Amino acid sequence: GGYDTPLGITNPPIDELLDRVSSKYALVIYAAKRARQINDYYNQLGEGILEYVGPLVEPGLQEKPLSIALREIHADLLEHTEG
Amino acid sequence: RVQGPREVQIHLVREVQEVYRAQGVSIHDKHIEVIVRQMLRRVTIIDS
Amino acid sequence: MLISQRPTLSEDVLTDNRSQFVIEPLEPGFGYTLGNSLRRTLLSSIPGAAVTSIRIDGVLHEFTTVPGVKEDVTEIILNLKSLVVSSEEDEPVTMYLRKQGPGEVTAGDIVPPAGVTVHNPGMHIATLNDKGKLEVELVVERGRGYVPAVQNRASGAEIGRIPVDSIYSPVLKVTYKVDATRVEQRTDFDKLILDVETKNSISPRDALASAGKTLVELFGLARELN
Amino acid sequence: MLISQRPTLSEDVLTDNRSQFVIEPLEPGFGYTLGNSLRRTLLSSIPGAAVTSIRIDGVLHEFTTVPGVKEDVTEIILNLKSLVVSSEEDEPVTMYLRKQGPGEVTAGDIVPPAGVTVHNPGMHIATLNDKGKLEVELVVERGRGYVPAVQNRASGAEIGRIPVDSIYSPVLKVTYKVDATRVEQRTDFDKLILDVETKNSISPRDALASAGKTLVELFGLARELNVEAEGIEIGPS
Amino acid sequence: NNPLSGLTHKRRLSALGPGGLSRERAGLEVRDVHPSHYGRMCPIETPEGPNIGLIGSLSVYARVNPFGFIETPYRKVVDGVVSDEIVYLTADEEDRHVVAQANSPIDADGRFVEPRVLVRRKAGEVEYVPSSEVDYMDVSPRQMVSVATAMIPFLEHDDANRALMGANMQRQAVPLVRSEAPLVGTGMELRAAIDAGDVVVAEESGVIEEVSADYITVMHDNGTRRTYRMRKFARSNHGTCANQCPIVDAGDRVEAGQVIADGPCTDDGEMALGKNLLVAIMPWEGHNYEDAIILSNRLVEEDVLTSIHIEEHEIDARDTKLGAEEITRDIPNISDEVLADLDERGIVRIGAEVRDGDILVGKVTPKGEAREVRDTSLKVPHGESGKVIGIRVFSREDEDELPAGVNELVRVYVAQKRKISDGDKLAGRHGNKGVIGKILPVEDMPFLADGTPVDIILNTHGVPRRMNIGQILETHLGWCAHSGWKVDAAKGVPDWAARLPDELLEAQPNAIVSTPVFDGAQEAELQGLLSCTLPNRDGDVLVDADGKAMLFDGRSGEPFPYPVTVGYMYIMKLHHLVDDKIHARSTGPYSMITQQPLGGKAQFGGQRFGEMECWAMQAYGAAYTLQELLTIKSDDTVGRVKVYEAIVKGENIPEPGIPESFKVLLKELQSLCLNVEVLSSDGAAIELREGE
Amino acid sequence: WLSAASFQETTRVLTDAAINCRSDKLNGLKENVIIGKLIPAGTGINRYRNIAVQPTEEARAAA
Amino acid sequence: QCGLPKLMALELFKPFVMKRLVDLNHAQNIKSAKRMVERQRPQVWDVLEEVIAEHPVLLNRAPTLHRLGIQAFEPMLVEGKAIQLHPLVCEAFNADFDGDQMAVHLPLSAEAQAEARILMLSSNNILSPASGRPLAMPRLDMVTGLYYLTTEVPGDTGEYQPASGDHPETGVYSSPAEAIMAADRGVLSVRAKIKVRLTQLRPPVEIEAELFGHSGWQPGDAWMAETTLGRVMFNELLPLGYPFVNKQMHKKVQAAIINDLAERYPMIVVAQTVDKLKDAGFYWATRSGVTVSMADVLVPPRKKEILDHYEERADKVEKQFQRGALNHDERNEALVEIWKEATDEVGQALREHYPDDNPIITIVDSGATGNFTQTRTLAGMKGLVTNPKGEFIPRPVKSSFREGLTVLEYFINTHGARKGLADTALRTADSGYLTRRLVDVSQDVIVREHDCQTERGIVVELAERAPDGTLIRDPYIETSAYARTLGTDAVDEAGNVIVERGQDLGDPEIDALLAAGITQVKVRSVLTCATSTGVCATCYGRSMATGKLVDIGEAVGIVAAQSIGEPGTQLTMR
Amino acid sequence: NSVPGAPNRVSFAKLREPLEV
RNA sequence: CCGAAGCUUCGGCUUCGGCAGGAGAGGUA
Ligand SMILES: [Mg+2]
Ligand SMILES: [Zn+2]
Repeated sequence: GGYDTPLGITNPPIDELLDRVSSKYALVIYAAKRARQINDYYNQLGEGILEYVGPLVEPGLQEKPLSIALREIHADLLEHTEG
Repeated sequence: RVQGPREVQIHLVREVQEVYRAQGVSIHDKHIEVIVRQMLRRVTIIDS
Repeated sequence: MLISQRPTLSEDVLTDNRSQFVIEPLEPGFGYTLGNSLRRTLLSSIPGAAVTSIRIDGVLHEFTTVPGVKEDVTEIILNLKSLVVSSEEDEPVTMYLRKQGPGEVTAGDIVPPAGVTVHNPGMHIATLNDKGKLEVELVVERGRGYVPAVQNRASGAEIGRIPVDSIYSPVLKVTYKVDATRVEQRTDFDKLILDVETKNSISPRDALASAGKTLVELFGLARELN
Repeated sequence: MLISQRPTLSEDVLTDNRSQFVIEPLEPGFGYTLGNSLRRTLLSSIPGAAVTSIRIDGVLHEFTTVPGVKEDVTEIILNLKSLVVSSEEDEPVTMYLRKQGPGEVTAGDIVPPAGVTVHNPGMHIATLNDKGKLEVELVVERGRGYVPAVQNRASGAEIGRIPVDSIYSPVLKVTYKVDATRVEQRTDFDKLILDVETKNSISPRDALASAGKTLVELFGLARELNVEAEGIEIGPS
Repeated sequence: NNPLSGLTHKRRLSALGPGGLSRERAGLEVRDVHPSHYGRMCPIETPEGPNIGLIGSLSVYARVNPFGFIETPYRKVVDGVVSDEIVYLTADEEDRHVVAQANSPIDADGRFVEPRVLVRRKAGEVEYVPSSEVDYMDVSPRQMVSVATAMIPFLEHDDANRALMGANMQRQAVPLVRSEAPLVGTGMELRAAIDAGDVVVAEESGVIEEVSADYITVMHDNGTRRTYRMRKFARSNHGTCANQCPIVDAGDRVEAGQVIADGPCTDDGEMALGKNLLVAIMPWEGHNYEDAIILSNRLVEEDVLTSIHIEEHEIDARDTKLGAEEITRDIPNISDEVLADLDERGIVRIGAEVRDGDILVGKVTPKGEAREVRDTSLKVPHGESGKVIGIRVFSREDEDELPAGVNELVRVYVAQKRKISDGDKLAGRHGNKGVIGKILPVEDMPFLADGTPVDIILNTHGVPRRMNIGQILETHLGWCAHSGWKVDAAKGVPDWAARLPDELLEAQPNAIVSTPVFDGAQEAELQGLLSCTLPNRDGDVLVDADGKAMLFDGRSGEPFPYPVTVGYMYIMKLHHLVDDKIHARSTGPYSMITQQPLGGKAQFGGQRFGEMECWAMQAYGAAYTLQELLTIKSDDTVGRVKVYEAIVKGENIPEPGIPESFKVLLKELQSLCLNVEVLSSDGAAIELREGE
Repeated sequence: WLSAASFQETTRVLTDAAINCRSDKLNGLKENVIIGKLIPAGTGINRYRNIAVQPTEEARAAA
Repeated sequence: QCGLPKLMALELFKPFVMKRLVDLNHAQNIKSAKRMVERQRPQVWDVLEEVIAEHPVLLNRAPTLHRLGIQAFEPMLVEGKAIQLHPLVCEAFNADFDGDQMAVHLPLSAEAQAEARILMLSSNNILSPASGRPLAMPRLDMVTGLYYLTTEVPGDTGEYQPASGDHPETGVYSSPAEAIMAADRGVLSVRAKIKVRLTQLRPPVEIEAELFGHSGWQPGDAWMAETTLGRVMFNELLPLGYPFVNKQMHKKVQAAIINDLAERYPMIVVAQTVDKLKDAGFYWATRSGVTVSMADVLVPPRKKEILDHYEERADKVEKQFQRGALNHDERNEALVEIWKEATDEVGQALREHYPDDNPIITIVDSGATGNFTQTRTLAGMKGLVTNPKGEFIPRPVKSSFREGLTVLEYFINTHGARKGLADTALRTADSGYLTRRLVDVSQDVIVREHDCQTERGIVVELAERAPDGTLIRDPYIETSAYARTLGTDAVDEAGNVIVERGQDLGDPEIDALLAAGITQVKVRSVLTCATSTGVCATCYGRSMATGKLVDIGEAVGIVAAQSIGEPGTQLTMR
Repeated sequence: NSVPGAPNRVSFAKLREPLEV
């Protein structure tokens, strides 16, 4: 599109996030399950050995795992199946 | 009883919309059909 | 055709509190923004002095009455807010008002320290009948702007000190008027006429010069490139 | 008195002739004192040169269409008023443009009068197609700001000296917005975000560098009535 | 709240109660303005909620029969001439006579000028009869209004709904530390303050002998001396301040009935509930959008709208089956740094600044006979502060009445001073009402040609569509009264000033005028006075003949392109302040039967998530937000703690359990002899009691 | 009976249900709200609640 | 965005702050961090700026009459004790600023945060779910600012003068920047007609076809515009590829522009565009000179003559009755019929006296607020009033509110002013019981599948033909035929097909059908669905809130009851 | 009026009153 | 669940101390 850069909570633009999914009800579960995997990785890396995968994209200074999950979704680095 | 099930739904969806259109409120007909659909879902037994 | 006549300032005195300043010939348009730059710097950032706490002897809070005075303490406080004080030292100075017996307490009864001068020797502070005395200890300080009351038990003070609101601005009213010269032969210019009215602590030509230092030092983080 | 927090200027080069200067943190209220006067000093104090009159040949009266060229006189004026010129002289000079033949007369044809220069010699002025000749005599003088046509009255010497408008300013569009920042527990601070767009004869950074030298000597007529005045010191750089 | 509310409470006619009606049974015919209310009940002053029409106010001239029927006076007219004989008539006797109208032209002798007059016939039928049938006449134009409605200038230019709100909102104003009377008034304010009873008047004639801040001594002519005391900083029923001040000198001569001391909302004997402020009617950058208000900073730096509020706290010392509670400073559980503001008796000392969670009195409870002492101390509640201004201790041994079973009582009074801020409610006398949107520096404000900033900015989009144009007339007359005027009579009195009195042809700066409720200043008079006003220090007239002035922009410096309306208006401060409405909570106390969070602001309670708010959640499709909102934030006892631990440790939030209210419902159903069970996929009822 | 008892006339519906020995399957919006479960609409339905997400093979190999 | 007080965000975000405080080595244990937070030590005002970053909250106002009564924002720390709300959400919240209060709620888990950020964000909910019309639209002050800016005033400063002999065009500009520089000097007015060379603005359709033909590569192609400066500065707010408008911005025109943008562009440029329309509206509202004074409420010029004539016509009827001819109702009826024509002659004299540059006229003529009935009441005459029973009083109110009513006129004016307020208060308790009854019956209707492949349907009128042979579009067609799925193909004169089975009915399909001689159409409706439980997505049609087909799992049942219940307090006629 | 000591508030009224409240 | 006090191996252990329901009236949106 011809929009200016989004700021804050409106990044990434949702009109492109909705092109990777079937509806807006599956995006919620997609993002909310990747965020939980990232948080488990963060809280299990400092203790022992785990099986999950860390952030596939470079994080910021203090970024919420939900933002990293949405950025991973927007970059076409994940895949999902529907029940 | 005189006309049939299909004409009661037109009479209802029209008599309800006249009241709202008199004062200038715009509501789609698909919103009243959902509620009218639930008013005609049962059958009365004459003889069993 | 480009002009060369550099702007020139010139003052005229109408009283000892009011003055006017003419600044011709500016460029067509640059006549209202210079006036507003100086009015917005003259009514905010001029340093001065103001009272910041009182201490009567016998009173503890500000919601009470002294015996023999016809006002409560909140009216002596709301009448000690129109005192024009001056100072030269950067440290609190303690004044002293001690009057007794029938009469009327004014501002000429405050024996000042050495560096403080009261500029209103004829204001009202209270009325006394033959049964009361007023012993106050005012603390004067210097600053800039309007600072609200500095709380008591958040500054390490006792139980008799009454904080007070302090307004430190020595300026009263400022306005401007532009007289435009819109002739043909495209030879246009402007002319600003500022009017500055100060209370009584600062002459109308020392306030324009404190705003001229502030503005000659804030428009200098721009010519740092060239 | 000290300011507490010293402001700092920073740039953000967008294109080659456009930038975005930011000045923060500014004490509450000083974002509107520095905005309008920087915009006006930028758009009406920097000197420059521009075309002030033309004298196209073949137009004793009715200024409608000139023989040979494919444009009306108004399009010739609009194309001969967006010329980025500059001159190192004092009094009015004179330029000439004489192209004869099927082609497209352009700004790379006005022979420069040894001293004045044209910095955009790629603009299209007209398209001489029907085998004719164009002869234009322009007068480029210097000034400041936007001066509307100086309608003359020579009554004889002005046989057809069409008067044009003169955009002498080297800056073309300035806009400003005041935002807000936080310094500690106190919000309601300020942040100025200018946006200067210039021509091809000055760079956007010499503007906010020569517009802080005509304001540090205009507000310097006040700090000389009493040199010791107890202002607000900003501190060392 | 203020003297007007107290006076109005005592003049109320209520249609409910033990023997009347109900708020639910009452229909639509008992809430109507009957034609027989003319002169007996006020049609405007009434509540706005579910009690609309069920509560009313008595009129100014009304009086009650020895039977219980309200009467009203009339002037008897005979042979077309109005006499001066007053007869009181009940509603059942005035429907057999033709009663004229108060606003009727009457000559010097007393004959009607107009050939025909507007009268009131039998069944409240209004007609235009030729003036020869009239039998009675009204006594005054304000016969049909109450005491609060008769205080609105230019009432006849306002719609009924806006005048209703203005009368209702005049009783919610708070007293300020300094009072000042209106520039434009009505004349009812003098006898509405003496009759209310919050002033001090002299019962006899004499000279003043001694005056102080708390007593006045008057020597009578016969020899007797009488002294009057004052209430300094007393707390009213609603937490406001009731302060009385003397307004006499030490040698003045005083006549019987003269006001000697002021009161809460009184200025020199007349009621004053607000302040005079300079107004501009214009939109401003959207900060006064949709009924918001923009203020200046001079209203905070100069204490224009500031009020004092007082609070009261108590505690009780009683006996116990294990001993006797005692008030003392010695507490073996807490440190000595927080016990420094207490005296040798366990109470705070006067003049100490308390804060939230601070200590007021120190009391301990024995547990039986040492180390049997427990701690139960009265502390300042959440979000309170202020100095301590008084302590009242009651004891049993000093012969004081006390409830049986208690030994000592103590009360502590705490006072604070509140300035104006964002969120506070302002109002006028005409229905204007809004909260403060912004407070601006005085250099950021539009200013007149001589450099005078404006004090308040109001929007122009709300006036035309609500039909309260009395406020614009009020601003015009207020500007004329503030500046002062003078009518030229060199070539005789002008045509527009023919009916003006001779004392209104010239006025001084800061003059006070009066426009009665239904007979006041016309519009020809205002339009003619707007072009006669005096100049200022320099010979300039800032406001032209239309009442409009040219203002400068304080942020950019350029003049505004069109003239703007300027004037003075009367602004009151309403008792709906934002400091008493802010609240927040993360966790706190819970209930007992159903273990949900408590309710209310005093108990640190939560906010209801009602039924209508669940439908929005279900229509959005949000199945997880609702589940979290209903289980782990309200009732799940075991999940609340795990959620808190997970949040603190940074882990993932756990899975919700089952709410407790469901189990309470099941035990309720089982107690009515109902065999309700929760089955599984293959029968085998689940226990649903935990324990494992 | 759970959805009808919470609308109106609690006593009548409870008495009739008690006499008839009715059974509730807890398959509606109101009942699932009452007992504390996920409503069968929006994100609470089976298709969306059982989504499995894992990184793609190429991204997993790269990192 | 919203604005949240510091002392409220500190209490709402306590555990996140305690965790962050312990993590950054500012404390030792959880109890130490708890005490430090509760004591408001100066170390907690910096962690509570990255703790609340990108953490949404929910704002709610009661009563919640529809979906948009709850929305999710992103908090910002402000100074004060009040919450700051955007001007464009007041229509959805139904919130003025004279004392309202709202509540805040905080999502905790990942699923709740994702739902708030995706499903409930305010910038995602712009279109109304009951009719598909935009809700976040300019209103009140913004409408006046944008109507003042885009208005053409003939004979203004620096307009185009087509002169000859003495001087040329004198008023042609070579760029908008030059026009702005001229307007900063006073030579040119914003609302004066000029000719300006535009380069980065897309020409209208006809100009583009005439000049460029194949396509207009607008990044660098120049044309000529005959417009004003305000229209150029207005069109510089719309997206880049939007063609030039050149019209005066009445409220209807703004609504049309917004609807077109919403239906043809992504949902982020619309949210970015409304925010910059609001800025210009607010900026130009304060420089438009709208103000109220008692010398702007002009009275009718010749009013006493009109009234005297229509009073003689009544005294004849009165004389007649005095002798005898009519009973009583005939009298009252003829008096009503004289005093119902006098108010219309006064109205039509008032609508001819008032000039068109009056502040009172341009507030009702721009669509901001108000009617002309109020303007006639304020400056003309009030007219006939009603008694408590509900019948007109044969005597009128001849005085406007600008002259002031008398005692009797003011008293008889309150009979109808009290009834409205009592009926208003009473009819707010009979529409929330209707809503509660409607929600419960239709609470089990949910979209369950995508298509039932049924063949039934209903018949839709879709315009009728006049005797001459010209079709008349049905007045109610936006709410009966738009946004539906066809059931059978639309054929005409035994010819080809224009649209196919299973296609949404937008305006292009409607006009294509109408321009081929088709009136009756067969659509697919929810009344004739074959699904056992719930409904299917194809039969329901298109969702009004988003503009595409419905989603499997939506709750079409609650939206239908919250679309029929809110519109109800605004319903009372007799 | 009719009260011993009161501020002088001039009035615009044109009608007289035969009764006191 | 919170506070006070001890042991504390740093996971925690021990002693003591501690609660929140109805009716009526007025008001704001
Ligand atoms: Mg409201
Ligand atoms: Zn179907």
